Order: sequence, then structure tokens, then C-alpha cells
Amino acid sequence: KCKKTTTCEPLKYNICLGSVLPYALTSTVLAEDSSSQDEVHDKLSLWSGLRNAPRCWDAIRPLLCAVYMPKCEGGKVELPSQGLCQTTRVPCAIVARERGWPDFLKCTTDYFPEGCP
Ligand SMILES: CC(C)CCC[C@](C)(O)[C@H]1CC[C@H]2[C@@H]3CC=C4C[C@@H](O)CC[C@]4(C)[C@H]3CC[C@@]21C
Repeated sequence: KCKKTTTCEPLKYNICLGSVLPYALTSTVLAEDSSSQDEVHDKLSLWSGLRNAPRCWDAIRPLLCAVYMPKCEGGKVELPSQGLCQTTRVPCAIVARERGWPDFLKCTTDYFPEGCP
């Protein structure tokens, strides 16, 4: 429940929304709106409109990077935590009003499990 088996690929984009990525491989399996690293970049580019809402941006950046550009190692990615997802619900409430959170970014425990290291 804490990890997902998947195939790892070398990172094509070395930075996630300004944040450095201290690992070599990733997977697009958690971002259900994205089937390639190029598409991941284009979806993150859309999300980047939230840079104009800094309180949300500060909360949502680690969530987006954990989902869109996760560390992949030995054919597995770690799922983001329930806690990390919950931190975004109030400062990024505008997302829910403007369009709605995609299902893979709603804090259900199948996508964001509890009690994992
Ligand atoms: C006050 C303003 C700065 C707030 C701006 C907020 C944004 C940039 O106006 C947000 C609100 C809803 C967001 C969208 C919510 C859901 C999705 C689906 C996802 O697959 C791609 C990103 C995308 C399309 C988001 C892009 C950024 C949006 C479109």
C-alpha cells in the first residue's frame, strides 16, 4: 500500500518547479493525467499558474513533485503521504472552486496512504 511497482526511467527534466531532484530515476505512474515526461512537464506548466498564489504555491509544490516527478528505485515508487496531501486542502481551496481536484490528487488513502515511512 506504501509503494507501487513500476518501471523506472532516467529523469529527462532535472528540476521540478524550481526544486532540485536528488535522484536519477522517476516514473509517471502516479500522475494519472500524464503518460510521458514531456506531458508531465506540460501539466506542471499549467499548475504553475498557482505561482501567483504564494500561500498555495508553498503548500502544493511538494505535493505536485511527489506525484508528478517521484523517485523511482528498484522498480518501485513511494506513494505520497496522507499528511502531505492534507496540508494543501485549505491554502489551495481555490483549486476546488475553480475546477476541482483530479481524483489522483484527492486525499483518499488509496492514493495517499497513512503510516508509511
Ligand atoms: C488567483 C489565481 C492565481 C489562481 C489560479 C489557479 C489556476 C492556475 O487557475 C488553477 C485553478 C485550477 C487549476 C487546474 C486544476 C486541475 C488541473 C488538471 C490537471 O490534470 C492539469 C492542471 C489543472 C488544469 C490545473 C491547472 C491550474 C489551475 C487552472
